[PDB]
Order: sequence, then structure tokens, then C-alpha cells
Amino acid sequence: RQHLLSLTRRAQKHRLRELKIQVKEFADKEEGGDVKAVCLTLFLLALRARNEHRQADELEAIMQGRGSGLQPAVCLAIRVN
DNA sequence: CGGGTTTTTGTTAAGGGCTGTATCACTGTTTAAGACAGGCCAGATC
Repeated sequence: RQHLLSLTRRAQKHRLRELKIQVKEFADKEEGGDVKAVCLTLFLLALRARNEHRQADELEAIMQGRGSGLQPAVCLAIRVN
């Protein structure tokens, strides 16, 4: 009810229960059973309102499996060679 | 001192997805250096 960095996982849960309600219903009725992409783009927009295309591109990269992730074939290459 | 409230918290059990750590089967394929005690030959000696 006060802040969120100190509010725990379920404290935040009870804080935005109704946020979750609306977002899940709208998502799984509009995108035909999906919440990942809609919450993804929601956070992208709500952070890009502060024109932080650096973090936007970084998050789109981690969603695209390229950057600070080392896809398992790469780590396997390193362990072998 | 309370006392309605917040503000956050504690709890239940099924099943799964994930992760971290323990466990498992398994591989080496005789020493060498030095101390001491017999025992038996082997020579020095009466």
C-alpha cells in the first residue's frame, strides 16, 4: 500500500491483486490465451515512457535470447574446447 | 491504556518445473633402507 521495493513478493501480490485480475482477463480474452507478450509490452511501454531505449533493447534482447545469456550450445562449446 | 483499520504476513496441500548436491561404479596391480638375531662355516688358536 506504501511502496514496492521493500514490499515482498506476496505483499506486492496483495497490493496489485486487482491489477493482476484486469490484466489477466483482458489478456487471455484478447490475445487468445496469453499473458507473457502483453505483460512484456506493458512493461516495455511503462518503462519507455522514460525514453530508456537502452534498457528496452536490453530486455528485448534477453527476450530474444541474445546477451549475457550464453545459450546452452555456447556453454557446451566452451566446456568442450 | 485501548481499538478499527492498515501494511504486510503465515498457513494450508498437489503437481510440476527447475536446480544443486550427494551418491555410484570404478580405476592403482611391490615396498626400499636400515636394525638385529640366528646359524653355520671358517679360520685362529691351545
